[PDB]
Order: sequence, then structure tokens, then C-alpha cells
Amino acid sequence: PRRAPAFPLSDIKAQMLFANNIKAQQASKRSFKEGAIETYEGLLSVDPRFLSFKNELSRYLTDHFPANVDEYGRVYGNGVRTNFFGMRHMNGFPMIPATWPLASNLKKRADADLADGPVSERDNLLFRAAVRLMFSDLEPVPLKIRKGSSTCIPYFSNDMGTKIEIAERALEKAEEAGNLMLQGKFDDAYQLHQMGGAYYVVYRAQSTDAITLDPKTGKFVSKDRMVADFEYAVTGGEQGSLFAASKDASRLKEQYGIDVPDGFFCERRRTAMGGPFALNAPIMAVAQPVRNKIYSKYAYTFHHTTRLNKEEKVKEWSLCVATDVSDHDTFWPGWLRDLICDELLNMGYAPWWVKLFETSLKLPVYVGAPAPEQGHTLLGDPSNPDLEVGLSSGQGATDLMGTLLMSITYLVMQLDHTAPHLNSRIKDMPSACRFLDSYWQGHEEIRQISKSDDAMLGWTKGRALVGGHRLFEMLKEGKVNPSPYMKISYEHGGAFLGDILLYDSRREPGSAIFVGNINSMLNNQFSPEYGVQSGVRDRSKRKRPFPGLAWASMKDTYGACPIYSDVLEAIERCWWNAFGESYRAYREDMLKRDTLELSRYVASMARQAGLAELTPIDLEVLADPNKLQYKWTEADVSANIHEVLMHGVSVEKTERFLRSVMPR
Amino acid sequence: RTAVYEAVSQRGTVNSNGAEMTLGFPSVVERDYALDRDPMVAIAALRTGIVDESLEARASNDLKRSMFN
Amino acid sequence: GFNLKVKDLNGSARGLTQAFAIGELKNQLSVGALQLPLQFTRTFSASMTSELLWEVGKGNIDPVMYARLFFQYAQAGGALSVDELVNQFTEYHQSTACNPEIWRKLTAYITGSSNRAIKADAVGKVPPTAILEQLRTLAPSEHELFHHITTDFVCHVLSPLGFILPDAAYVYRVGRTATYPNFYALVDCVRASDLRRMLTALSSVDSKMLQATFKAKGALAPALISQHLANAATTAFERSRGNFDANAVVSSVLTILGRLWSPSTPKELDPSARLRNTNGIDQLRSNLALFIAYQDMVKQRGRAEVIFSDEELSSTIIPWFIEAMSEVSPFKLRPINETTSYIGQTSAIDHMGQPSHVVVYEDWQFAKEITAFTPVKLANNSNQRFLDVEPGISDRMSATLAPIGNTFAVSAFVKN
Amino acid sequence: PSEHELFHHITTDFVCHVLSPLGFILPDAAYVYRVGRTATYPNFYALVDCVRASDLRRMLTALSSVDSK
Amino acid sequence: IQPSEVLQAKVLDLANHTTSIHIWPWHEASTEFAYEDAYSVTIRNKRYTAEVKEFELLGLGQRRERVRILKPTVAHAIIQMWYSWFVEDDRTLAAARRTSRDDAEKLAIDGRRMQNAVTLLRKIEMIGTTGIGASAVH
Amino acid sequence: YYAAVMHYAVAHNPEVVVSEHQGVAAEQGSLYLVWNVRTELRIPVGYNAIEGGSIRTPEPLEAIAYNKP
Ligand SMILES: [Mn+2]
Repeated sequence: PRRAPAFPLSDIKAQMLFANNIKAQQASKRSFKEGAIETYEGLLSVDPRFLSFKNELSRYLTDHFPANVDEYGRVYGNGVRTNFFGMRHMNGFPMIPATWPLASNLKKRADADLADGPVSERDNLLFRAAVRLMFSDLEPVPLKIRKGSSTCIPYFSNDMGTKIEIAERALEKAEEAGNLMLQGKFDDAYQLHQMGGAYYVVYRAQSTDAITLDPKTGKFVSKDRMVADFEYAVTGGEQGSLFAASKDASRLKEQYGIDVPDGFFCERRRTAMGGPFALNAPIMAVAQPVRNKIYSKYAYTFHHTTRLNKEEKVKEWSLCVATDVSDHDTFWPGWLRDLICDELLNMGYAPWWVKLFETSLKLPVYVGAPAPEQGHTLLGDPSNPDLEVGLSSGQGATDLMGTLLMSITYLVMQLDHTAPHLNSRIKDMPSACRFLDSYWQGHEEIRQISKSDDAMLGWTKGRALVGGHRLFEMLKEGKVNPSPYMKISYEHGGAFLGDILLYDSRREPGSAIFVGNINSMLNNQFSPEYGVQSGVRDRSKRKRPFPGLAWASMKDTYGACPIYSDVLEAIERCWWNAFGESYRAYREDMLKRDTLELSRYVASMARQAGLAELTPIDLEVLADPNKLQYKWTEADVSANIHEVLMHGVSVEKTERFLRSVMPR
Repeated sequence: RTAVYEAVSQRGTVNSNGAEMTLGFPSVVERDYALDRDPMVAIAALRTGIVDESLEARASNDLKRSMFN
Repeated sequence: GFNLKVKDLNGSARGLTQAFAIGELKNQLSVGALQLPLQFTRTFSASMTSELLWEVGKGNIDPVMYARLFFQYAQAGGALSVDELVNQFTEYHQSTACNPEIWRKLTAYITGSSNRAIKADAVGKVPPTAILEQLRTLAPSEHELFHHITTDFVCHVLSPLGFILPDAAYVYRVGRTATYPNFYALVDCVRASDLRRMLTALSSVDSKMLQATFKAKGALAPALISQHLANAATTAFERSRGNFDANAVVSSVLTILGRLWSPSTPKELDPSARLRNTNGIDQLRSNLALFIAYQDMVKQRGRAEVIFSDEELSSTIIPWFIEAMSEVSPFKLRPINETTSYIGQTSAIDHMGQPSHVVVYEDWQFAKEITAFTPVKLANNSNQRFLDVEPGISDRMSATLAPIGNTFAVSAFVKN
Repeated sequence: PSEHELFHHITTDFVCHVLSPLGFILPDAAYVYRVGRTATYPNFYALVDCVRASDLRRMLTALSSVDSK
Repeated sequence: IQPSEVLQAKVLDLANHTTSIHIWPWHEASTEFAYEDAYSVTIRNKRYTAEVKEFELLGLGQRRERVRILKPTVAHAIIQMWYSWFVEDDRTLAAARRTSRDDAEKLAIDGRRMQNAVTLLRKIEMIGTTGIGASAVH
Repeated sequence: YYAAVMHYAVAHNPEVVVSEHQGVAAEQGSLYLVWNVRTELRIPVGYNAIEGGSIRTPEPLEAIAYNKP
């Protein structure tokens, strides 16, 4: 077990991060957040007539529109793969209590029996190769940072200039400080450079849940959310328990007294964590160029834009295999850290910085108020941290890790069960070089698309495919997973970033095609996550700028879903059945007001010039900036609002900085 | 009726056909019976072929309305 | 042209009797009676005529056309078949692309002197060509062809850098191909089908990266150009292989086809589920025109064991990986009678009425024009000889042929 | 009165279509009607019906459409 | 050749929509509730005819005024064809025994005749005493 | 050369099959094609007398031999 030390919230270390101000001390002292999101301004999540609108919506429509994914998990028909009832929650009120994150799933990795290192030593070499290349050619470019992004841990300053001082001083003595950590002087850099420190628990909120109608009596059973307690946590999955949080709304018919219409539970309380940036500066400064690298040197498996972007790569394929990933974060191996740091150093990457990683990569955490009468438990010991808490959200390069080991285990498994004889062209580390290059160049029969956990796969004429069918079959059975690092199933109802690949009768990659999910659109409408906090002059702080945009963008967006317009029918209809009015004109006017609001926000798009400057994708990024923090990469935005969203960082300081960090 | 065929032996065959044997259409009945016209009268009307001129716009032509089909 | 008795044709043109296509001789003239019917439909098209020049030309390199060329010269050349030629090509590809020291010398012939790649400066003192001579100094091919293509490869990766300077052009003629015949030729077609991707992987991927490393503006590069080129080129050689055996893959897919065709027992071989009609092999069920391949298959060889059979495979990939879909060659493809649409036919004959004279033939050319030339050669090496027509004779001799086309109207000639 | 209102609904539908842009979408209910089986299908006079109806496709839609935004 | 032939229609869901909205083939579908099928049982030299009022065969009570059955089609043609073809049957067979001619055949047909009726006999019980005409005999 | 006749032995006629013709040695497979075509009622041509309606026929040329000009 070995508890990760449970220091009281009160601690000087707890202070050193925070600016010891308003939001700082408050966040230290923060109570459990709760509150209906103003799901539309002038419209919370709680309106009962709108709740009946959900009622008609998910009921009458799922009724009319049952899912069309086949046995293989490959998709046909309407292309629905999902209950519409995932709307049906307190989508402003979280399902409570909450999990307590572990410190070591290593035994949990020994339960899923996830491997402690290489399968074959060849595989080791493979690891070393992906590492070899992700740690290879570099063309540094100026770093950039979100405007209005709170410094979070440490100080929680909203000021950009804070982030400036932090990141720049980090550019100045990350060497000295990472050395201090190598010297073990964690708190010295942590209290002078204020580098590193801790994570702060926050929430992702699953907007939906797998509500399941009961034919025999109409029960609406959302998927249960098994979660750890503090003991299951500190005793790395050892003691403690795994358990659903209460889904009930009557507990707010209790507490809030709020009326409880059918099927309307409460959104899942997934938990991200914030953390110090000064080390994330080197992270973006390289990875973002590395992002650009693989997107340039390769893309292919890597480029992510239009469904077209992907589809074109796909229908090509004789065979295609959407992936399905178990708890994507927690499962990341620490021996993987071992090889990371290994070949970092082997390839001259800066040992102090390497120490900086391992610091962050096992950085101490903190729990706020997971339930009322819970948390405010400081965790870990920033003097000898040892956490194996899995992929903490504070890193942005975690995506690199996911995309990594996933692509690994993918391709590997393809060797394992489709192309072992072909491993013969993988004679060594250099062979792994030409190869991996070529595979991410795609000049291979076995194939993939990848983005963190989400991924797919591909195959062709040439002497390897039938085993692809086989491995396909086994995984489709899922009866045993060959993967010793992950529980990777096929996703029945598989998709890639909401690109729901469709199949026809032939069920082929060349058959039917991706669609932008329309149910997902419904989510965008009604089951997203955040409110805006309208009580601020600038929307830059606001979680969710301009929803009306998505309205207009809808065909341009998820009109990729064939049945699109019928969905329009249903929405407008059900709204006339709801508030008895024009959600049409409603949302139109919301769009108009979006243009109004943005109008003063924007200059070069002179007055209300029109929205022609913004890509429909960037339009998606403007109704939805938020996924840019966990979907869109930064460069994607057109430079205008890109800068409205982001601010530049000096190329030079970062340059020489990398020159230090890099083996030159 | 197919089973009836062996009845009755023995073989003819030239002296008297042959037989209709064939029609017994569900379709022709339903097409007229839907209007409750009773198709069966239309049947003999195709026996002699000529319509029996039941002069009424929803009588006579409706018979013929079937005959076409 | 010749003649033979009809009743006695087996005693006459005994080889021509199709029963001969099988080892049949016997007391019996094959035949008998049995079962399963389907007109074998959609034959591969008309490779006859359609002669024209093609341009090797640019280093931007189209593998596809080059493949077509390989089969072309192969039939036309001094060394059958394509198969051995592809082997020899792979050998050369080792001796070149997989033999790095060469490339040092190549860059040395380019910008090579000292402290390469002479910083950011341009200077591309080269005809494409001069490289070609330098490689000609290297290992000779009996059939250079690719020896050009390797140069083309040098161009393709040196194209992003300032060495587009040499750009000239390269040209080569077709060569008429027949019906077209033997499954061994198909073997050539499938190994060439590999060449499509045996080659393109080096023809492609390549590099947009490095300008010339940039390193503003880009770039110094000692052996680094030759480095990055060859080591990647060798790496490109690694992904290339095609793995799957030439004669085997055709032997198997032909096996499944012919036993599908079998009226007598398929036995363990059989039509099945995903064993067949995998949204393409059934198109081959429609491409049953390549019949005869089974014929010589048993004849050229014998039993057609699928050996790498599997049962998932293949199906799966191999029939997918069939040549015509990879479309090299004069392999050609088409519906039915267009290939027959050059068949003459005259029953003639009388009273009996059927037999004594029933001829066939073909409609044909006389574009009278025919040409001649000097073989000018700007530099000695092989046969890259420039030629210019000699119109003064070339026209009139063709003019001399002008009546002659009206003469010997072969169709009318048949009437004879 | 129509002997056969049908379009009598449709004219109302037309009233809705142009009053739809304006705030009179308030009434919106629903209207339903069954099929009816048809034969082989027969006589060219029926085709005559089909071609005049073919006109109705555009005899009507011009008022069903254009309309006004 | 023997028909491929698979076509067979289906009743429209109706109630799921007219729970909301009116349909207009109505009237047509009619009123529509027969029948008082009395029948005699001539037990020796006595009548004892009995009858029953449709609705309670369904066990429902009481009389319904305005329930409106459709006028289902299709089947009418089948059963009619069945009926008329029996007419063809017994006419043919009876004529056959009337002269054909030649004993070996007559018993055949008159034998044939029997099970034909016997056949129908059997299936007629399936028409009834198995839901819901058991109520009728009751 | 063989490839010649077969192709225009396709047109006239799409008649096919034939059998594997194992004989006494040896069944590794051996199956060409057959052509029933359609014929005039006289056969002083072809050892395979099989005039009956038409030749069946073992070899491609005879089709043409029985073919129209
Ligand atoms: Mn997706």
C-alpha cells in the first residue's frame, strides 16, 4: 500500500505555490463547487420545461432513432451509437460523492497485469526507438501561452505577466533548479524559482452517462461510476473501495428542494488536476515543435482536422480498426519514465531537466472538497515524491504519452499477431528508425491513425492482412487481451474524435464513411459542461464564448451526419413542444448576439464585418475554445482570435533555453 | 388442386384441351373487394369479355378498372 | 497462315486442339459431360497498337510508368523475364542505395570539394546526366533503365535543394504486347506489381524536411546530403520487399478460381463465406476471362496446392493484392468482345452448305508513313543516340507506299 | 366547401407557410392520412391523371414556394 | 419453376399516431359489428337452437356501440379461393364417380373425397377451439 | 495462338462447361470449356457428331465451323 503522505491542507508548501492572495488562499481553502451552469445565458441547467424538452428529446427520438452499429462495432444505418438519454442528468449538478486518486496503480497495472517493461527486448528497442525519434530532430519556434489562463498551481494568478516571470526565470535557471532537485533541493527552487510543487484536483464533468431504458418497466440506468476512496487511493488500490457516487436528484429535491423529473441524475465528476507551468514551458517549447514535427515529418497518423483529413487516408484501407482504450491516464508505466529519462540522457537531454520531468511526472497532489465534508487533504511529499498517480492533467505533453504507448502497443500488437515475420525488417534500432519513419509515413500494410487514446488502424493487399483479420477477431471477442500495458478493446460503436466512421453492407474502410456526430451536437447544445460566469466585462475569462456560432455552423459542422436535417426537425419541433417557441430564432439571435459581443472584441475584422475571416473549424473553436485545451492543438486557430485567445512568448529565450535543454 | 390433378385418370389428351388451371389471383379480388364491389361479378365479365354496361361512373368503369390490371 | 482438316485436326494440328493445352491425348479426345455453368466474361483489353513515346524525364519519378517500361523492355530485351530483372534490380539497389560510400562520392561530384555543403550558397554545376555518367562509372547494368531511375531519385530529393539546374528530359518507346498470354507473364506482372511499391517507397516519402537542414537559410551538409539520402534510401529499401512470393500468390488465387470453376468435386477447397465474395474476388468471379491460366497451370506444373493457403487468408489480402488491380503492364482490362472486335469472319462455302472454306482474319493498318534517321550522339556511352528523321526520303518512300494501301485491301484480299 | 377538402387543408398550409416567418407559428398541430393500395399499375387514363398531377407538382409548388422571406 | 415469391403486407401502426392525429380514409372502414350466429341442434325430434351476442365471446361487457373494426383485405381472397376451389373439387370428383368408370378410380376419388373433407375438418378445430371460439362452444 | 480462338469463341456462344477431364491419369486438375452454340441440322463436320440441336462442343473452332459468316 504505502500511503502517499496525507499532509494537512495547511502547510507552508501549500502556501509556497499559491500567491497567498484572494484566489490563492481561497483555492487552498476551497469548498466543494456546485451550481447549475447557466447552460445558456439567461438559462441555467435547471429549467423544468426544458427538462421536459429533454424528455421528449431523448425519449421520442431514441425511439425514432435506434443506433446502427454492427456486431463488429463497425457502424451502419442512421449511424447512431448512443442513447440520447445521456442528456438526462443534472447537467449543472454533479453526481456526488467523488473518487480519491491513487499514488500507484502499479499493482493495478499488475491486475490488468500491465507489463513492467518490454515484452520482447526487441520491443524494448522499439520503445527506445519511439523515444529515439520523439527525441530527435528539432526546429525551435517561439513558445505561446493562453491569455487569461490562470497560473493555477502555483500562484493561481490570472495575469499573463506572472506566467511570464515564471517561465522566463525558468528559462534562466531551470538548469540550476533541476540540479537542485537532482541535489534534492526541491523546495529551494520551489520557493525561489517556485518551480514544480503540486497538483490541485479539479473536475472534468462527463456531460452524459450511459442511461439505459428498460423495455419491461422504463428504468433509466446511467452507467455506474465506480470510484476510489481515500484509502483505496493511498493504499495504491490496496485498501479502500470502488463505488458509485450518488446519481440521485431527489437528494437535491432533498437539499435544494429542486424538483426531480425522470431520468435526470447528475453529471459525472471526472477529476483533472492543475499544476506548475515553469516546467511546462520547456514542454510546449519542444513538444509543440515536435507536434509540428510529426505533423510535418509524418502527419498521416497524426494530422487532425477535417473528417476529410482522415477519411481520405482511410477509405484507402482494405481494413480499418478503431481502437478502444482503458483508463487512459492512470495506466502510464513508470518504467516507461525510466526508459524516457534513460534515452533522454543517452541522447544528451539535460539531466536537470530530466529531473524536472521526473519531478512533475511523480509530482505531489492535493484534494479539495470531493464531497461536502471531504478532502482538503494535501498529498505527497515534495521532498521525496514517489507518486505513480498516472497521467496528471497538468501536463499538456501527456497527449504525447498517450499517443505514444497507444501507437506502440498498437503497432506492436500488429507485429505480435499480424506481422511477426515482418519484424525481420526491424533488425535493430536503426531499422526501427527507417521503419518508424516509414510507418508514420505509412508506407506499410499494417496502419493506424492516432491521437492520445483515440485511434484507428488500417490494412491492404500484401502478405500480412489475414492475421489482421485474426487479431481483429480476437480483440472483437475481447476475451483475452494480448496487450500487457493496456486493456485495449475494440470500441463497439467506435469513432475517432467524433468522426464516426460508417460502413455499408460491404462493411469496408472504402465503404461508408466518417460523420460528425449529431448526438454530439446535441451535447454541444445541452450536454457540454461549463457555465460562462456572465458577470464579467470580458468573455475571455468565460469558459464558453459563443454557442450561437455552432448553431449556424451546424450543417457545416455535424451536417456530416446524413440524417442532420431530421435532427433539425426534431429540435425545433421539440422546442415548440417545450417553450413553445422558435429555438430557431432563439439561437439565431444568440448567434447574432455572439457577433455583437465579439464585434468590439475584434478590431481587424472591422466592425461587424462578418465571420468570413474564421474557418468553420475555427468557428468550431470559437463556439468551443475549450476543447483546444484537450482536443485542438494551439496552432489550429486562425491567428486573429488565436491571439485573442493566446499570447506570444519570445522565440529567443526559449531558443537558447532549448539549446541548453536539447543535447545542444 | 395440384393434388387433384391425378384425378381423374386416364390420359386424354387432344380431344378436350388443356385447361385454365392457372389463375386464382388474390390480387384481382383484393383490388375490387377493397371497394367492396365484389370482384366475383367482374370475373364472369372477363369470361364473356364484354362489359355488361352497368352504366354508372362508379359502377361500369370500375369493373373495367380491374380488367386492365 | 496454314490449313488442317476439321475431323482430323487432332491428327493434324494436334497441339492446337486445346485438349493439348491439357496433357490429354488418350484413346479419348477429352470431353464427356458435366456441370457448373457461368460465361467467364470480361477479358483484359487490347494491348495491340497504341504505340507511343513515353518520357522518363523528370526526377519527380513515376514508378508506375517505369514499371510498364520494365515489362516492356523485358519482353523486348535481351533477358527474360521481368522476374529475374526485378531480382537484378534489387541487387543493383543494394549495390547502390544500400552502399553508402558511393553517395559520399556522388555529393563529391556535385558540390563536393571541402567543408560541404559550402554553407548556404547555391551553385548546382550539373547536367542530370553528368551524374548519370558518374553512376555509369559505377556498377554497370545490362539494362540501365533503372540506372536512370536511380538518378531520378537523386533528383527527387535534390529537387528541394538548388540542384534542379540539370533538368533535361528522357524518352523511350513502347512495344506491342499480345493477347496477352502466359501466367508466367502474370508472374512478371505481380513481381512488377511489387515494383510499384518496391520502388515507390524510395520514390516517395523521401524528404520535404531539411532545407537543406535549415539552419537559415539552409544548409551546410558534408556527407550529410549523401547521408540523409542513402541511409533513408536504404531505409526505404527496407520497407520495400513485397514479401509475398511471386509465383505462389498467383498459383493460389488461380487455384481457388479454377476449383471454383470445378464441376467435379471442389472437396475441401470450396466456395464459402469470407473465403470468397470478399467484395472483389467475386469481381474476379466476373473476371473469369483469365481462364487458360489454370490450364497451363496444371500443364506447366501440376497440382496447385495453395500452400500458404490459410483460410482467413486469402481472401483477406492476397487476391486483393492481385496484379490487375495493381495495374502494371500491358496487363490490360475490359469487357468482352472488344478484343474479338478485331476478328475477321467469312463462312463462304456452299450447298453442303458448311464445309470446305470458312476463313477468318483481321482488319488492319496502312498509315503509309515510315521513317529513317542518323544516330547522333552528343557523348559516347551506350545508345542514348539522338536521331532526326530524314524527311526527304522519308516522305516520298511513304508516298511510295500510298497506293499500296489501296492495294492489298486485306479484307478485300480475303475475298480472294 | 369542397367535396374533397384535402387541399382545403393545403390552402391553410399555405397560409401557414407565409405566416410562418411572422409570429403565427403558434397554432402548429399535425395532420395525418393513410395510403391506399394501387394495382399493376394500369390504364393510360390513369397516366393522364398522373401527368395532370405532374402539373400539380408545379401547378401547386409555385404557390407552395417562392412565397416570401 | 415454383415461385420465389415472398410478398406479404402489414397493418399500419395507426394508434401510435392517431393517439395524436386524425386519419381520413375514415369513413370507409365502416361501423362494424356482426354477428348473431344462431344454430340448431336437432337432438331427437327437438330443436334447441341457440345464439350469442358477439361481444361476450370476447368476454367483454357489455355491448359496445361504436367500436370500429377495419375491413381487412387479402385474406378474403384466400379464403374465397379456398371456398370456390373446393367447389371445383367436389364437382370434379362427384362427376368422376358419376362416370369414370371403371371401379378402381371411383373408390379412389370417393376415398379421396373423404379425407379432403376430413382434412378441412381437422383444420376447422384450429379455427376455433384454441382461442377464442372455445368461448363460443362454452 | 490458343489465346486467339478462345476469345472470339466467347461471342458465339456464351455456352460453357465442360468438366475436369481426369481420364485415367492424373487428377491434378484438367478442365477447359465447352460450347453448345446452336446449329443447322447436318454434320459432315466435326468428329463429335452431336448435331442434336447443336454441338456441345469439345473444341472452340467447331463453333466457328458451325458459325455464320
Ligand atoms: Mn471520434
